[PDB]
Amino acid sequence: GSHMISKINGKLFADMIIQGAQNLSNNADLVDSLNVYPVPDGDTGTNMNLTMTSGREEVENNLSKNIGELGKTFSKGLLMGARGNSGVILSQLFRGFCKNIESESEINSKLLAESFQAGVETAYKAVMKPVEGTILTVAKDAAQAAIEKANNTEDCIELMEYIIVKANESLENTPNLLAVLKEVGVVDSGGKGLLCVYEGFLKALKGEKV
Ligand SMILES: Nc1ncnc2c1ncn2[C@@H]1O[C@H](COP(=O)(O)O)[C@@H](O)[C@H]1O
Ligand SMILES: [Mg+2]
Ligand SMILES: [Mg+2]
Ligand SMILES: [Mg+2]
Repeated sequence: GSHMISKINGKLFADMIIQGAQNLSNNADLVDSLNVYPVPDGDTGTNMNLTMTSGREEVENNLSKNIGELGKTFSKGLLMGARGNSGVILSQLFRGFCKNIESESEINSKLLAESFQAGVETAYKAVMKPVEGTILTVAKDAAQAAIEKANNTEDCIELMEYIIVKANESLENTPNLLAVLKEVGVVDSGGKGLLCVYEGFLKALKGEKV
């Protein structure tokens, strides 16, 4: 090819973390305005923004080209600053993601998809009473799409684009699973914040800045 991404090293992953955190920060007020579940306290964007900034600050201060070591730095940053339901779940999604790659220097598209799925498994186990129509649902559907696409797609850019398309479809379907979302007329705020991070991931894979 030419401008495709076959492997993601530690600096590329740091770029996805930085641009994902920056895109979430740029949309934090919108994600806040959507927060009606479980308590309508309008803080999901702030909670996820503060959680991801903790991971972002750790990464920016301890860069590595070894993705497994970078992932440890990122994971610890999120886990020691996780705020609210959404930040806790976000830190657990990426705890499982980063644990899956801890011994790797770089990962390919199939390991990337597997890592999204590993994060979903970690997060569902961490939440005592998981509820559908939420950030868990969006993460689960995005991981299912990643795994299906990666078996025939070596380009991590094309994979991330497909992940985003199907995560968007899952997010738009969250009101059909969670009554309060349909009754108020909004998608899930936690899932919207997660999509904001995933869109930053794609920007970084394309060598772009948010
Ligand atoms: N029991 C649960 N299962 C799955 N997701 C949840 C649960 N409780 C809260 N959430 C997510 O957390 C978001 C709100 O986070 P926060 O405003 O930080 O409490 C919701 O929109 C959901 O996506
Ligand atoms: Mg609050
Ligand atoms: Mg809230
Ligand atoms: Mg480019």
